[PDB]
Amino acid sequence: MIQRTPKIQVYSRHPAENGKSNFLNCYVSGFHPSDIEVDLLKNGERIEKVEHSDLSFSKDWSFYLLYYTEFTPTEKDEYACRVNHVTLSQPKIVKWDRDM
Amino acid sequence: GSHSMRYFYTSVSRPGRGEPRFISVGYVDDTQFVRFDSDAASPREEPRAPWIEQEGPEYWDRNTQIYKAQAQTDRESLRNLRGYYNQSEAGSHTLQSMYGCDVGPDGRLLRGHDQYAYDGKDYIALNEDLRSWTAADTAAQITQRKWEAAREAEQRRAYLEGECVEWLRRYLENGKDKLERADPPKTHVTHHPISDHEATLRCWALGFYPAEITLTWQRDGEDQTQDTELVETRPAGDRTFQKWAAVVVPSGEEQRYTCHVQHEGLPKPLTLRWE
Amino acid sequence: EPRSPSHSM
Ligand SMILES: OC[C@H]1O[C@@](CO)(O[C@H]2O[C@H](CO)[C@@H](O)[C@H](O)[C@H]2O)[C@@H](O)[C@@H]1O
Repeated sequence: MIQRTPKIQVYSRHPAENGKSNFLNCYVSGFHPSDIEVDLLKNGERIEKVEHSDLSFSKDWSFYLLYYTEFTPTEKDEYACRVNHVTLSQPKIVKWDRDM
Repeated sequence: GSHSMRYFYTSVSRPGRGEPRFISVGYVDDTQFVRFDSDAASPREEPRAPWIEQEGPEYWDRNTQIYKAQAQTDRESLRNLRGYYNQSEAGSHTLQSMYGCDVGPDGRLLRGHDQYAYDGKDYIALNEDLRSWTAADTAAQITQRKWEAAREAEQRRAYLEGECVEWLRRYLENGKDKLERADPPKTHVTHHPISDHEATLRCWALGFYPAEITLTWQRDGEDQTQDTELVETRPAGDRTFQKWAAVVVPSGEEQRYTCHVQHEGLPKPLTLRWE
Repeated sequence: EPRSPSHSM
């Protein structure tokens, strides 16, 4: 069976400014098969109300999904995305950096 | 301009846990406009773009019945496929389908597509002539012979030349500027010291549609291709896209670097700098 | 609008 490892990017919908409402995104793409677990973390803890886009795929048949939640960034709060997939030997955690 | 419509189906078997999960999504260019999920409470086609909402109840009802029938067909295909490949009846497998039309500015069909992948590998595809199939292996030749005897290619051709084109034309008329007129990127350059001797210049493109874009850094007008970090284009979540490109430069040399942005929505290519 | 269902594979 084809396995492809997910690419992950974590980022905000708009440039972050502390105290201003925004969306936090975790974009997982380039993966196969489709079974995948994605959590958004705030200070290491799973964020509860997280939505995701409808499963779709690219010309090479690899899948992509956007996981997202409304948030208000601060100076202190740390955010990240945690991804589990058959191709990953442990969960991959990617930290949100407002400059990327 | 030129436009496309595409439907993407994914069926995933789960033997022992019931019927396969079927998900479909529809796109006009880079805009998703409909979805269906067989695992929803009361599965039906649902709108995912504002401009499709105006379609009447007969539209949603007809498409819902199509997806319910297609899910059952995909379930039978998954059963047939594991038989063709002599695979275990315990395992989970994936069948993906992609089809649609590419049209020119006049709304005429340029190219039709109807193709399939099994476990992430190309399986069978309708040729450009819309009349013949290409099979990837001897399993797929079984499917090919079945579909040749059933005149399946004619059924696909009829859709791709007829309904696909006609409905795409209609979505474009309804979509208007959201689909016909590109939204150029909002752009800016940021600067991040790494040390006393080096800094990162990062060129940002935000809020653009469609997704196709080129970002390049130049030093005195020479492309810095081998030294630029470029992220993959990514969705903002509001139907627009984002990308950035970065270069690390010597402190005090920033004025030598310019970022060049090409996008359909821009009157002309942009040259940006740290300012 | 989607295409009407295929024959099975
Ligand atoms: O993960 C938090 C959760 O773990 C518990 C034990 O079930 O406590 C641990 O974490 C606390 C918070 O950091 C510590 O104060 C404590 O020492 C540690 O055992 C729960 O109390 C807590 O909700």
